[PDB]
Amino acid sequence: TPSELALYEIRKYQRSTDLLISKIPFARLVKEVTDEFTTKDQDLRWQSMAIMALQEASEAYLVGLLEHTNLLALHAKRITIMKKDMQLARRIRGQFI
DNA sequence: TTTAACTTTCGGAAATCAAATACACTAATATTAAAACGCGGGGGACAGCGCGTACGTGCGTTTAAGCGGTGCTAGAGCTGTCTACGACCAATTGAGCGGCCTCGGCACCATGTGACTTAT
Repeated sequence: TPSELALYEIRKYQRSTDLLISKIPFARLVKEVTDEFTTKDQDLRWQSMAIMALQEASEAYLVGLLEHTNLLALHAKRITIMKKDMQLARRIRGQFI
C-alpha cells in the first residue's frame, strides 16, 4: 500500500522525538560555512555541542516552515509545494525573505 | 575546605502629607460628511473535464556515512602579577545678567578783588 506505508511513515517520524538530518554532512556543512565566513588568518573550532544546538534550531525551523508551506500548498487545493508557494509561505512569516 | 547568613549599621530611598494647578469628561449644538439602504452587474469563481505530467512510485548498482582505530595539538580555561583606568572629589574654572558706580555736566549760591567813591 503506497499511501498506507507513506502515511505510517509520516506518523512514525512525526512522533519520533529526535533530529533526522545526515550528520557528518551537516557537521562538514557548518564547518565549511564557518570557514568561508571566517577569513585568511582567524579560524574557529567547533565542539560537538555547538554543532548540536545549531542542528536542533535548523531542524525545528525547517519543520515549522514545512507545515506552513505544506499548508499554503493545501490552500492552493493541491498537495505539491512549489518554489513560489513555499517561497511566499516563508516570506509571509517574514524573516529571511 | 568555599558559598552563603547571620548580623551591626546607617543614610539615602520610599513612604507619607499637602495645594496647585489642570485636565477629562459629561454635554449642549446645528450642521453635514459620511453611512447605509437599495437595484443592476461584470466578473469572476467555481462546476466539470481532458490529458498531459511530475513527483512520486518501483528496481540496480553504486556511493558516502558511519564507524573504528591513530595521533597530536590547538586552543580551554587558568593563569599569578603588574598596572591603568575610571570612579570621586573639587577646584577650577566661567559667563551672563543684575548692581553699584562714577563719569561730567549741568543749575545754583559763595567768596574776593578791582573799580570808585565818599565821606572820610
